[PDB]
Formats: sequence, C-alpha cells, structure tokens
Amino acid sequence: IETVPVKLKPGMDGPKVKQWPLTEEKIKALVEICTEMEKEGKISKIGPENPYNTPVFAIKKKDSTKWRKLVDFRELNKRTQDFWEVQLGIPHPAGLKKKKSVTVLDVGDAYFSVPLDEDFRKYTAFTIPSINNETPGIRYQYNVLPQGWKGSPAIFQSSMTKILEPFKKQNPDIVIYQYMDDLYVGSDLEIGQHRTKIEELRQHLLRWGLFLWMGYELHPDKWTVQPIVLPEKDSWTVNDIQKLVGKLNWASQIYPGIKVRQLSKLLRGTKALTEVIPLTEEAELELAENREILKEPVHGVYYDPSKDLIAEIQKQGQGQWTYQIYQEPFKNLKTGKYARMRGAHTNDVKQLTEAVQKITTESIVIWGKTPKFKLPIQKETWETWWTEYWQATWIPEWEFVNTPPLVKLWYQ
Amino acid sequence: MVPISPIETVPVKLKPGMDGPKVKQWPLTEEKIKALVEICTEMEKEGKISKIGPENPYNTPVFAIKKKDSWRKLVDFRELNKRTQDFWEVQLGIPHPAGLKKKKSVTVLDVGDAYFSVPLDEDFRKYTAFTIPSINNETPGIRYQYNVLPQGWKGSPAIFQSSMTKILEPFAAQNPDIVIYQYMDDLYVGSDLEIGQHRTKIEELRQHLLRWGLTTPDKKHQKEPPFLWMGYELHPDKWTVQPIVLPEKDSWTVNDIQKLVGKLNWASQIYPGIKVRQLSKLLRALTEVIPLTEEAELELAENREILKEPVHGVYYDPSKDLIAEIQKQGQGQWTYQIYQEPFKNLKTGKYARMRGAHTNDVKQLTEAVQKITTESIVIWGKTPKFKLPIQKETWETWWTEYWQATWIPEWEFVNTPPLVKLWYQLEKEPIVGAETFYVDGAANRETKLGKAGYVTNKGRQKVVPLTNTTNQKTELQAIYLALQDSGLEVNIVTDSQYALGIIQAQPDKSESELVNQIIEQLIKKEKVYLAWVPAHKGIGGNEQVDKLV
Ligand SMILES: Cc1cc(/C=C/C#N)cc(C)c1Nc1nc(Nc2ccc(C#N)cc2)nc(OCCCN2CCOCC2)n1
Repeated sequence: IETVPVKLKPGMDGPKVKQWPLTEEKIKALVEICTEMEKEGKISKIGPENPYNTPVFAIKKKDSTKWRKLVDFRELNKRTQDFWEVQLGIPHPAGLKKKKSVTVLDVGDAYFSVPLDEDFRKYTAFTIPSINNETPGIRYQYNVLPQGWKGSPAIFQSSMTKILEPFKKQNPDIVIYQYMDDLYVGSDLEIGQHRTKIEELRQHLLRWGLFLWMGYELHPDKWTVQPIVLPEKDSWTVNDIQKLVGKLNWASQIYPGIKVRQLSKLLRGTKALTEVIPLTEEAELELAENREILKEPVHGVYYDPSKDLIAEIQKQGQGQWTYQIYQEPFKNLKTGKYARMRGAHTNDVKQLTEAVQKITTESIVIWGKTPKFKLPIQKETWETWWTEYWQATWIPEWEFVNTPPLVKLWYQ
Repeated sequence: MVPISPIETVPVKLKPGMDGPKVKQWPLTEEKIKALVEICTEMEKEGKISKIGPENPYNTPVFAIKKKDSWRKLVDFRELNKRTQDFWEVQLGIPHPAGLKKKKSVTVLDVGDAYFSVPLDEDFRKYTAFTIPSINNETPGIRYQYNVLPQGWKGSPAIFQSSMTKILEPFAAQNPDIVIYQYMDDLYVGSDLEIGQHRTKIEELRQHLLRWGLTTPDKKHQKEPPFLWMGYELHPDKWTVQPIVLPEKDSWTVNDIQKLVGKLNWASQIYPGIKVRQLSKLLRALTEVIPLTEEAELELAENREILKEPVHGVYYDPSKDLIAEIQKQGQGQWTYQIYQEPFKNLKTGKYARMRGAHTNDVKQLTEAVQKITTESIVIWGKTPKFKLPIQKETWETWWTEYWQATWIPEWEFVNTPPLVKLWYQLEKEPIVGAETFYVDGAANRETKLGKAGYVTNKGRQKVVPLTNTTNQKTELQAIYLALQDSGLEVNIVTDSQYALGIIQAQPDKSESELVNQIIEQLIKKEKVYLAWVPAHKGIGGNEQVDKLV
C-alpha cells in the first residue's frame, strides 16, 4: 500500500527515446490492452508537460493467440539507480544450470499489484503511435510496477520472497530463480511430477493473489557444448592439410603448445589442391599431440560479474548457427550450435532472432544476466524485422558485424 | 449566462536549477509606447493579461512593429524559451497525403478565437512578466503578466494542441463518420457524408465547441479545395506537390544546386524517375560557381522532361492491396512506385546507395526494400507487396550462400530490365583438374616499392615489380595476376585476410579500380576457388621469398 522511493543516477535525465513505427495490427492490440489497464488504474493518461518517452510494441508469446504488451525499458534501465535491495545482492544460483529440467514462468501480472513511486512515474511514459501521424499519439504513464523495468523485480523481491516460503520449505531441493518478469524453476524430478509441482506452484501463486499458465521447459543438463575437433581422414589432400593448419594456427591463439611445423612440412613444394598427400610419422604424431591438447580445457577461463558478457553468432547455412559467449577474446565461457526448425525454413532473420532469444535464455540461467550480442546482419535489416519474431519479455543489447569473419568454418 | 466548461491548465515548470528571465526592457519611441498601451489596455479588458505590482522581478522585452505601414505587439520570449522545460511536441512528423482517404466534403473552421481561451498555469504566469516603458521614463513603467498561452512561448503550441485534442476527442469518437485535423489556428473536418448531413455535423461541432466557450466565425470559410499545406496540394480525390519550377541558368552556384536538389528530392515523392546523383556529386561557399558536367547536364534535361506536366497521387483505400515496385536506374540509384490500382500511384520515391568502398546490386535492392518497408509502415501501417527486378532463383542463391542473415518480405519477379543478377560465384570445394595458383604480395613501407606474383603446380610463375603501393594493394594485385594468367577454372591460394574479406563480401562494383578489374576477371571465369592459409607458417607454395626482396 506504500511506495518505495525511486530515483535516477546523478546527472542523468529520464529517457527520451523515439517511438518507432508500428503496424495497424499491433496498434489495435495496444489500444485494446491499454484501455483495460487504464480502467484497472495500472496506467493513466498524461499531458504535454511530460517530455519523457520509452518505445512500446506488441508480441505473441510461445504458442498463444493473445497479444502481450512489451515496453523497451532498455534506456530507463541503464538510467535508473543500481537497485540494490535489502538483499545486498543475490548470489546467482549456480545449481540452476545443473538441474535436469527448468521451467520458465511469466509472473509479470504480480508486479501490477505494487504501486510505483509518484515522483518516478513520469519516467515510465510511453506513446501508442497513430498510423501516418493522423491522430496524436495516446500518452500513458505507469502507476504501478511496470513489466520490463529493472526496479520491478528488485522492489517486489521483498514481497515475492514471503509468497514462495510455504513452497520452498516444503520443497527444499527445487531451485527457484527470478529474472525480470520471468521465474525460473528447476528440479531433478521426473517431467511428469515436474509439471505437477509447477502447476502446484502457479496455483500457489494464484491463491496468494496473482497469463501465468504458459510454461517453457528447458534442459540444462542436456545442453550443447563444443570442444575443438580436427578431422580424421585416411587420405589428406593438400587442401585438407591447408585447412587443418589454418585451424590449428587459430587454435594456438587459444591453446599453448599447438605445433604446425611437421604438418606444414608436407605442404612444401607447389602441389595441386586436390592432390593426396600421405602423412609422415612426425606429422601424424604432431597431429596426435594436437588432439590431446584440444581435449583439455582452456587455461585460466573464469567469470567476472563486473564485466560484460559478449555473444558472437555465425550463420553456417542450411539452418545451422554457431555461437560463442565470452568476456575475454579466446576465453570462451560457453559455445554452442543450433539447427532448429520452428517455422523459419525460408527466413534467416527469424532464425537469428530465435537464436538470440535462445542464447539469452541460456545466459540468464548460467550467469544471471544478458550478453551483448554481435549479429551477422546489417543494422537496417535487423531493425526492420526483429520485433515481428520476438517472443521474450526481456531485450538484450546488440551491435552489428559487417566484415565476414574468417573464423566461421573453424566453428563448423 | 450559459455556463461554459473550464479548460484544464497544464502544470508548467522551469528547467531544474534555472530561473525565469531577467532581461532589460529596451527604450521605445513615444510613438511605439502610445501604441502598446492602447493594445495592452484592451487585452487586459479581454482577460489575456493583467497588471502586476513591483513584487515581480522577472522581465521580458516587448516590442512594437508597424504592421506593414498601416501597430503590432511583439514580446521577445527567446530568453524564457531557453529556460522553459521541454514539452512533448506532437507535430514531429506530419501526415503524408498518400496515407489519407478521399473525402467528398472537407470544411475549414477558424480557431483563432479558441486560442485565448486556453489559460496558462497560475504559478508560471509570473515568468511571463513584461514592462511597457513610460513616456520620458518619468513614471514606473506599466507591468503586465500573461494569463493565456503567449504567442512565441515554447510551450504554447504543445499545450494548445493537447487542450484542443482533449476537447475534440469525444466528438471524434462519437462521430466516426468524419475526420478532424488541426493545423495552426485552423480546424479541418472531412467526411463522405451526404452534403446535407455534413453541414449539420459542422454545426454540431460548433455547438460542441461552445461548451468551452469557443466560437467559430459563423460564416462560410473562404478556404476551399485545393488546400496548400506543407508543400503539398490537397484535392478532394487526389494530391500533388506544389508546382516545381526548374530555373533556367547559364551559371549555377553551390547554392543553386542545393535549391535544385532540394526541389528534385521533394518532387521525387510523386514525380517518378527523378535522378539526383550527378547533381549531388557536384556538392561533394554557397556563392562559388561550379561547372556542370556533361553527364549532369543530361540528367537535368531528363528532369525537365518529367516535370513537363503535372502528376497527381491518389489516396489510400484500405479495402485494396498495397503494391511497391522498384527499378534499377544505375550509378547506385533506385526508384520506386507504390500503388493499389495499375498506373495510379499513391506516391513514388527513390533510394541512393550508402557511401562504402565496395557494394553489389542485391545488397542495395535489399536496402531499398527495407526503406520502402519502413516508410510504408509509417504511412499505411502495413507492408506492401513487392515487385522486384530480380529472379527468384537469383535471390535464393544469394541469401542461402551469404554470410550475413537477410530477408525480403513477400515479393514477385517483374521482368523489366536492367535485371539484378549475380555476376560471379565462388566454389565451395577445390576444383579437380584446375591449375593451382599460390599468390602473394609485399611492399616496403618506406620506399613504397613492392612486388606481386604467383607460382603454380604446373611450374608457371610470375613476379611483377610495383612502385607507389602498399601491402594491401600488392596482395590484391597478386590475385589479379592469377586471374589474368589462368584458364576458365582456377584454384587460388592466398594468405591475405584483407583480400579474402573483400572477395567474401562479394562486390560487383567498387571504388578501387584494382578490385573492379578483379571483378571483371571473376565474371569471365567459369569456376574460381579461393583458399586461405596462414602466412609465414612454412606452407610450401606460399612463396613470400619472391616478394620479400
Ligand atoms: C491530415 C489532414 C489534413 C487536412 C488538411 C490540411 C490543410 N490545409 C485535413 C484532414 C481532414 C486531415 N486528416 C485526414 N484526412 C483524410 N483525408 C483527406 C482527403 C482529402 C483532403 C482534401 N482536400 C483532406 C483530407 N483522411 C484522414 O483519415 C482516414 C480515415 C478513414 N475513414 C474513417 C471514417 O470511415 C471511413 C474511413 N485524415
């Protein structure tokens, strides 16, 4: 019933981010949605004395025919004070990524029960735009905790903690994690009893006083990892050996004692690319020693919570995508590969967007925050289309790579 | 007295840490002072302003200007504007005629009266204080403050529009058979209603506006179709740009071309086929006369041919489909038309390639499509169906083999040359039977002297010496040599990541004459396999030794 005081960082004014064009279908949904949220006191109309603005649009969650409102609080979030709570900083549950099955819940409606600080409400202003700027946009501001904002989980954390107490004392093995509007619940239980404990939990939430019906089941214990592998051939062409040396030369930036001398000695002379070359003894040994090295982990690879996670993604063709998460170059914390077919067989951008979401979800489970993406796509193509395929309640950061990386085939 | 509804004031504050204006009032002639006093006397009598005591320390300069040698009052609010908070300006982004819908009747009403019915925030009025200097400076000058939104103030246009909108809002929502739009001191109402019903709706609107004490001049407004609005011409059933006149000159300065490009840019939204590159490639000193190239003069001659006759755009019909068609014009220029019915454009437009070192037609096409797509969502709220000069098979080959992710929304092939094609396509695997060329280049950083060349499996060799060059040019030169001296099928091995990065980007055109020559060589080939190896790793073939000298 009482609001917790919220302010911004010293020297920073509220967000003034342009609203980007929305389609007719998304505008109608946002109008229909904001009409009801105003009747529920969740939002209120505002005037021209409010200069602040934050983009907004509409999505459909995983297998649903009902629109969801999504606000891009990325600017407000990096401008709102580093909201430390009475928690002194929650240590990210390192057992979450070890559980057999993790389900992800949407507890966003829970935030709508807690009021927002009056002096801070002006900063959550957003515009429902009109087609062709015919009518003026409809301006609203939030009166409660908004979905997407960084302060919403922090503030509600005091409330959320004592809501799940009867469930946590009863089930002391289940690991529960909260990021933004999503609740991550992992367990070693069988999927059948898992879905019941989940259904028990959402009924335990509905009873306490709070669309929380949709579930997103992961499997961290079955998650993809990638060591560096070299080919095993009975006959090597000059081209085969040339690609091998290239890959080993690159891997030497990562691993210490990688040698290519004996292998290069095979390439001496000017031969045809398709000419078969028999390996010498010293060469097979060198290749053997190099395999050994690659099997061991990378030396000195740690995670620093004070640094940014960076994700790089390569298009491999035929629907496959590789990716690497790191903080330091050649110091990969995580690598992976995709080949999904979720209705994107003829669309690169939809695949990339699902890839970015899948990688972000993984990143939240492992380290408890989102990576800075580096996408193999022109800025203009991505900015035109990513909202049409986005289904996650959060939004990572991203930049764009325009020069073809040579290291594309060394990860395939 | 019929009770009129009050208009909600908007809470206005000054920027944080700042304070109101304290500008000295300029001395005025006895002529001007007399004029201002009379004006401010009736303004006070109308309620627009009020006299204030000596307590107020804020001041804003007020001037008097002869209304074309006939007096007008002018308060200089520049200092207050710099110190006033930011507002949510709503005019940002005017409507585009191609997105509007045809109307049988469009009436105009004057809203000059309702402006002074919008009150200013009580705690902010003190900031609008100004002084009427006294005759001979022998009395304390007359002090006034505003009670309504002052002309010229930063917040006036925003507060006025938001107050007008809030009033018109229930009328618009309950009368969906009409449309209302506001343009500075004037209201525009349009409908497809029977003309009899239309005149009534205007009267209903006037009656509705009366609730807030807002009176229209109760007369048939002189303003009638066509309307001149924001550079456009609005007709009931169509629209166009205000007449574009290309001036005849023997001498064109820098400024004249800017006036020429600007008009061409503005006219390109309805006049199809307008080119501007050869006129924009001259502005790469507004009084400086620049010689017009023969290639640019031929473009201007084509411009006058298109601007020969007036062309009109139609309005948007939500019940029909939306179609965008693109054509390549050359020199990185693209033009497009958007229509619903054949030969009846809603609007037109053009796209120019971004400034880069290298590029190809497929990339530019994609960029044009995205631009049109973004524009079309702004204007119509949906994506048009595309007609593109590129074969389906060409697009499939391109995007399934391109390192970046790319996408074009629903589209069909239209066969109107020049068609967009892929000119060359590198192999994925080495070519059996084809001669293998190991190439390399090197250059002395100081003397700028360098060498380029190759060696092959068949024993073929070449090394050429080069002057005034760099490591990057000699690496490219080496590949060009291999292309020149090889058959229709060839394997090329290089250690240059720079050269590979360029050819993997697949340009069909470039700034560098070197790269262009390579492209012309690639085009002539049947099969080309490019392979990369690391340098200095003792990989035989990779003959740095022939270039190290
Ligand atoms: C921007 C604008 C400028 C001016 C004048 C400026 C000056 N000076 C006047 C108006 C009224 C508007 N606003 C507007 N104008 C149109 N059309 C239109 C056509 C011709 C002319 C002329 N001549 C003028 C306007 N259409 C819409 O919205 C489409 C709704 C579709 N309807 C809804 C009802 O059921 C049926 C479908 N809004």
